[PDB]
Amino acid sequence: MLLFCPGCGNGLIVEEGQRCHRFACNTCPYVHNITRKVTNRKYPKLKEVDDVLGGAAAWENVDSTAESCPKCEHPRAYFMQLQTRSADEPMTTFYKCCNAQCGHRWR
Amino acid sequence: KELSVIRDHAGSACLRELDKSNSPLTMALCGSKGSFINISQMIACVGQQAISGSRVPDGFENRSLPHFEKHSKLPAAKGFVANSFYSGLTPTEFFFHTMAGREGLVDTAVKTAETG
Amino acid sequence: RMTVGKLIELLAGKAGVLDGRFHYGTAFGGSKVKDVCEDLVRHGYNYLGK
Amino acid sequence: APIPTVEEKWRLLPAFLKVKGLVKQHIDSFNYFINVEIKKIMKANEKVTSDADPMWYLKYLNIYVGLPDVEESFNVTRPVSPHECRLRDMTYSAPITVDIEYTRGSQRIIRNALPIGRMPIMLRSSNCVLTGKTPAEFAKLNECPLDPGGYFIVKGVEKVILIQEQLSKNRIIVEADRKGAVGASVTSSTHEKKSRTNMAVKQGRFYLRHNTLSEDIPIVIIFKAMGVESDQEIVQMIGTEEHVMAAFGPSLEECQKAQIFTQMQALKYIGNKVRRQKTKIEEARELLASTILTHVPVKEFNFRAKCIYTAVMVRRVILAQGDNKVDDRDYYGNKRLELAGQLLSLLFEDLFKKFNSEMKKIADQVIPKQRAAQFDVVKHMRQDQITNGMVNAISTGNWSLKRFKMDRQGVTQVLSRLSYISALGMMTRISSQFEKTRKVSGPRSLQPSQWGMLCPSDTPEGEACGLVKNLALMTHITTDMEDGPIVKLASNLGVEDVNLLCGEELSYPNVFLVFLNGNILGVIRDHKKLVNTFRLMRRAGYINEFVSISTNLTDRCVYISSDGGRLCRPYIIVKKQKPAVTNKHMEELAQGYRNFEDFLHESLVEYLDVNEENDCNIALYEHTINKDTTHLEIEPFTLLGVCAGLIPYPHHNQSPRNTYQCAMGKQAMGTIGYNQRNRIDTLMYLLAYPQKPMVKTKTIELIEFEKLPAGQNA
Amino acid sequence: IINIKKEKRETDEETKQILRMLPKDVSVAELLRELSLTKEEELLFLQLPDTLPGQPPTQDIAENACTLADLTEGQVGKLLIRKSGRVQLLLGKVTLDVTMGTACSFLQELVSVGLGDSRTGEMTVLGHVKHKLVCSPDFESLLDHK
Amino acid sequence: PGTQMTLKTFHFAGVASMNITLGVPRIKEIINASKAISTPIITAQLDKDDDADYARLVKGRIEKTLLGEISEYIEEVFLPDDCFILVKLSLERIRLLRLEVNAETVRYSICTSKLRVKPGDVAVHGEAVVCVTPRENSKSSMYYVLQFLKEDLPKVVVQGIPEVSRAVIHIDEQSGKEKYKLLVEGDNLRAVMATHGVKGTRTTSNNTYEVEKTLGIEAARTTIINEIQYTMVNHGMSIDRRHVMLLSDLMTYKGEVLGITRFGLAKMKESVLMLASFEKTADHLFDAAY
Amino acid sequence: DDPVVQEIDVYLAKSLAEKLYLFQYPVRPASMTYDDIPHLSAKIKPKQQKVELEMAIDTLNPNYCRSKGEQIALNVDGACADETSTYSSKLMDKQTFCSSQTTSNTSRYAAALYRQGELHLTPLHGILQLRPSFSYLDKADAKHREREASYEFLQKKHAEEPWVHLHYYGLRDSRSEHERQYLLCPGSSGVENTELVKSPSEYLMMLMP
DNA sequence: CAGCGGCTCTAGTCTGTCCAGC
DNA sequence: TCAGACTAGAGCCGCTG
RNA sequence: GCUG
Ligand SMILES: [Zn+2]
Ligand SMILES: [Zn+2]
Repeated sequence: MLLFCPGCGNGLIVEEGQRCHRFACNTCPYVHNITRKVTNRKYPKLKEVDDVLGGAAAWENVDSTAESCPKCEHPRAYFMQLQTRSADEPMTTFYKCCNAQCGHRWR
Repeated sequence: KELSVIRDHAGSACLRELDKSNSPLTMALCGSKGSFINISQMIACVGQQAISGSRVPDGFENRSLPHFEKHSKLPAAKGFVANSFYSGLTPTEFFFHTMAGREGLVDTAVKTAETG
Repeated sequence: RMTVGKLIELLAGKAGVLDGRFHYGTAFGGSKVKDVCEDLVRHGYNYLGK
Repeated sequence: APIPTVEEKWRLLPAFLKVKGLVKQHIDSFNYFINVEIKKIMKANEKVTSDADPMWYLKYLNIYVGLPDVEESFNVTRPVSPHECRLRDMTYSAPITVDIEYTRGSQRIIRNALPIGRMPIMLRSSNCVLTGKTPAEFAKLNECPLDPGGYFIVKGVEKVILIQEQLSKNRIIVEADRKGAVGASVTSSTHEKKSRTNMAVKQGRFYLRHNTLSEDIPIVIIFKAMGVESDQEIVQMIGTEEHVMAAFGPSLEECQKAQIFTQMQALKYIGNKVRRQKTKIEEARELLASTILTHVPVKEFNFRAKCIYTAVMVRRVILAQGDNKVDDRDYYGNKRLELAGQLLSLLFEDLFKKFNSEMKKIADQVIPKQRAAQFDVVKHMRQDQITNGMVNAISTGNWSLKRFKMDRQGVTQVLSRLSYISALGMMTRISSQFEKTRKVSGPRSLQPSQWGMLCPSDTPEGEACGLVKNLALMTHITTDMEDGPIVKLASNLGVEDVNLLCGEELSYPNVFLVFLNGNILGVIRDHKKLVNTFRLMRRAGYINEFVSISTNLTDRCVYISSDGGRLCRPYIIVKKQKPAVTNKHMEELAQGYRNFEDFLHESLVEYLDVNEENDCNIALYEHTINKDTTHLEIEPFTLLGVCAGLIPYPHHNQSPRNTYQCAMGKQAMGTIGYNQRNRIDTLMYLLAYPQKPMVKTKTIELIEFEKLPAGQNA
Repeated sequence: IINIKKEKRETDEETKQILRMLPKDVSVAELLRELSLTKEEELLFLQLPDTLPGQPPTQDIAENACTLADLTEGQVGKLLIRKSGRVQLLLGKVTLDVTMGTACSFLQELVSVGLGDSRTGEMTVLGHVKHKLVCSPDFESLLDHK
Repeated sequence: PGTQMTLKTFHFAGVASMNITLGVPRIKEIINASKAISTPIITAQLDKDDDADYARLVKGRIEKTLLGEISEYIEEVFLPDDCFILVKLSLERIRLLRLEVNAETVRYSICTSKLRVKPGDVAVHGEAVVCVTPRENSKSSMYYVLQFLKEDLPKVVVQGIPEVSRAVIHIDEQSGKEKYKLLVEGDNLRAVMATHGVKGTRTTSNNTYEVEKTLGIEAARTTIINEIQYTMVNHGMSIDRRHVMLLSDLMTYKGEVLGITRFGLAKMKESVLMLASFEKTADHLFDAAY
Repeated sequence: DDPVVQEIDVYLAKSLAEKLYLFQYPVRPASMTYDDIPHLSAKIKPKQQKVELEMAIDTLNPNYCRSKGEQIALNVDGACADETSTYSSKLMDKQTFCSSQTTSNTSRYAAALYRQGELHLTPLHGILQLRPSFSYLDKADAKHREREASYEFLQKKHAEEPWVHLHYYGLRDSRSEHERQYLLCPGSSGVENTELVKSPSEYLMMLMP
């Protein structure tokens, strides 16, 4: 912790004297004998998170279901739509289809 | 998910009542031009406007635009367009559609120099 | 391309030439489809221009 | 019950375009150059004195810009119109005339109208022959009433100075380095010097870097060199929280390893690091007083006001490591716009100083050599330095002013005449700063801060995408304010001088700083009373209406900005769920009883700014007004610009389609103007039987596109 | 070890790190403590506006600024404490608002310096200063009236 | 296909986390054959994959934990006779996270690469406490180096692999089975192949340089095939395997993974005029003269 | 909101208006006061106000490391010369305080001696910050450096003003309790002021010209 | 007790950034 | 503008004699 | 600068 000299207000440093450890100024004679226990606790943050991930419900919390893919026609699906390329005047879609775990991903 | 689920539900209903002979429906079925997203987007509901795969980032301090309250995480405050292109976009919604659209031009430009 | 505004411009213009009006197409406003549909049927054309 | 509507509120927009907007942004900068800034340049350079043979001196009293004139073969001169300049390939220019006081042995000889050069006069400015004419008298001049002006004619080509987008100088950026460290910088541009200074954390300890130091130096040595010698008073300024002290801790432990405990020792340390362009002590002490953080004033080598500023920087670096609130350059409050008059001001200051130094050189050659006759400098006033400096810079578009290290290129473009919209479109363009260096995809994106200031859709498709941008229909760019009454008011609203306190107050939660243009004015408690009272003093006309004030509660500052170049937009004031604007007020405006300026005075309309609409809550429509609303949007179609204003029903179209029409609509064949048959151009396209659009915007009626249309109904 | 020269922990209100073993006040509370709870006299230090609402009396001018150095001794005004903690300094026809300044916690000493002779004189410490008051014009009321 | 890849999003390797480069920057990373890439990911298969209690043990043997993350406080103590820095371990949090560390092990985490701290200077007075008696650095420093250690001693690594930033458990969704694979975001394949309880025969890596250094040129050759084909399939492109096969055989026929950069081409191609007609056109022509 | 409590009269005193200074010590907390410490000198320049003080620090108290005090005094002063010397004894006896000037004008600042039911204002001639000086360390280095071996004009202008020496009377001394009465002004309880007669609209136009 | 040597680390520097039209 | 994988240096400590 |  920062502690400052009552005289000149520079920063104190800890050093050792002939009877005690002392807080001492570098620029004036002031010293302070450490007579008793003094402490300073930082209290850092623990890495609490355990975090399992990748569950199927965490995958299918998106709108689409019971639609039709051009590959395997299954109802349990995971869709996507894009437009951010205006060279493509047509729309852009991508689909995931996982009822039979077939796993297509096309345009 | 709730918003995207609402969009999916509003799209199915429109297709169910669209009569055969609706020209837009034909071009989607035969695959010559368009898709069921495009039909649902101009009749029923334009989607969540997404920039780099996420809802609209805060371009002011803790809010997207000054028209919404700070820290608000509501649908319309972050780019959900509840209007279709038939009903016409609101000042606020139009700006969101344009922004997601502009990521289109930005990506195409970047790819060309590198891919060459 | 979803240029629904071209489809409305054709309809608003048609209802306009038939009665000597300029229909407005201002952003976030403009003349509505429900108004121009009734102008076409008054002049004997189909309300959706077909 | 529904909230009632005032349906005539749209009329505020035609009343606004009579005075601001419609290419006035360009005209109201050039007018400010030739009517005031040309006098400040002369005032800062009013005396010249030859080093050899003193007590002989030339003095400048006043400067005039005059009216356009052509100089002909037998020295006959006659006034000229803009169209005669287009045909004969000459430059549309007015003579700079100056009056001088100088010595011919008799120590006061005067000249009242010495021509020292010629100034290109921008069309429809205060000295152009077109201004204030009626449409029947434009016909005598072969000019079109709808032609916007805002451009020059130099050697018969029409050249536009484009609006340049810039970063705001004198502002603390806090940003990440390439290596993922966090640092800070402040580009400290003053009229006498521009310089950058950086705050780096390269080993967990704070170093200051500058180009006049051969190596970057520990910040505690700079504090000690500025005369805050005690380590305690340094840490009081930086901050007194335990984690802020723990972060600054390893930097005290560096200075205590060196023998730097005294101001003289610290100045000696800096002296042995200075790159050489008294030695150690004064090349350091002068450097801190004049070049490091040069925008912060030190009056008589008192460094207290600079210590508080460099403490603010270090604290923001510390609190940006614990959470990565790095700032974004893309927010438009930070961006600034430099117009025609502010570029020409720099060019003329360079040319006038080269003129005085060339004339000083002439005096130094002839006075201690040639003749007993006390020569008059009038015989050496060669005009060509001013005229050819102006005309070459405007024609070529390169502005290499070595005085301010500026080497911009591509500043001017030829005004496009493919159509009426192509000309008016070009007058609203905003070139960016990066200028296509590489595919960044960061400033090319549409930032939400562009709301109502810059057009969403009108951007090129191609490599320029997102870097060329256009103004919206209802935007205004501020000029530079007098800056005087803002200080005299603020010092009465309970602000306290920062010299009267130690560091520690800056770390209290109830103490906010006040900044004016990056110079701290002091500290205040109860910032809400300050901000509210300052806005009231603005609304009642005691403070100029373009002065914006806003709060940042995350970093505890109140900012007051009075500099020119920031986008303003008008809004209606709303108090207690009721809009100030009323149907009766709109009816009076239609009758002409009241004007847009009257609305500003009666506190019915005020100009918000991109840093200030960060605080405000703005209703789009009257039915959206809630309990905490401060402003109401005048007309929301003015979010779109000029070219996008041709599109019927743009809100029913997918957004890339609108962008393409904004490109195609500049290229459509049509009608340039009424003078189009008396006009000789490199290439002109006309449609034989044009028709006006059967479906049209209100924007088409404001810009008068249906007077000279470009298309046919099919 | 000397108990009155302990090392300075950095927050000056929190100087004691080693031992033998705050909220914010408002101007209504400050004046109430020094009237009822404790009759002891205390030195405030207040900052007035740059111009007071007066004319320099016979001072040979131009509508120049008016300061406390120009006025004459006597009653200068009245200080009102209202309900709800509002405090006003009525200093003429106009009322100025009074609010608490930054809470200083370093030592401040109010001292006289008198050069009673050409080269020598007396320096006298009159007391410590603890609280700062800020006086400001009430721009809303001054303007609303006219 | 690189011109068709719109730099799409909505890709997270199936784990609602662990973002990956894909599209043109991923193809660019493969063909450059750079020794380090963004987000290198090691997929570790667990042998006793039955239940989560076994996964969290071996996750804790690879994922880095710092000393500060397991200590409930660190304190400086100044006494009249000596001064030291003390660290008390939170043995409750050790007992939950299933780590194999105690006070006697933390003495072995310290003494390596930490200002030449002596073994004698570190004491283990109880099963929960450690004390580090500071010594003069005797090189550009003052004995007051306690203020260095007070910010440095928490960041020492007590357990795990230093190159691993994080690890995550992933669960399958097939009806037939449920087993947990471990995804490692880090760049030491050899260490993850050698921790007790990872099935080392079936772990893989994105990074061709790691696979080459650990498993040889023929495993690196297959990784170029697998990774290009993975990137193409995600963007819905399809290429016959014989094209990506030839590309990988071209990059590995000289025994080292050579990039398609100018540096790799200078090791593959002998011709001066071929080399001078791509990049560095001056230097190749003066070298051929010399 | 009626003025239900403490209608307080406010008076103005001029008897100290050219004498009264605010000294403040940015690094010394409000509880540690120099009231006990014996002061050895006070120096002032009355124009370009720059006060300097010297305070004595004792040596028989335990907080003084005499071994280090002998060393620092030997660095500053040559071992036995004592014709000119910062410290008379072989130890560091004194701390010197050097002022910085806060503001050029002080016209708007007033000290306010509160008494029950009344407030007494008095103008300030100056506001100075007093800091502990580290010049003695620089002198010690200069002695070592010699053994081992515009700011110029502006400082010479400040050297023209001759030092004024002052006798220091601390807060305990009866002269402090005496002169503290000159912050009051003799006057009647109720007086209507001849000045300050301006109206709100004249006052607004005066502060906002 | 001293000296190679490789490691290891700064950091320094030169080297690219689509095709084409007007 | 943004890496980027080369090329020397400065060391470093510790066996290597 | 724009088109491709
Ligand atoms: Zn000290
Ligand atoms: Zn499928």
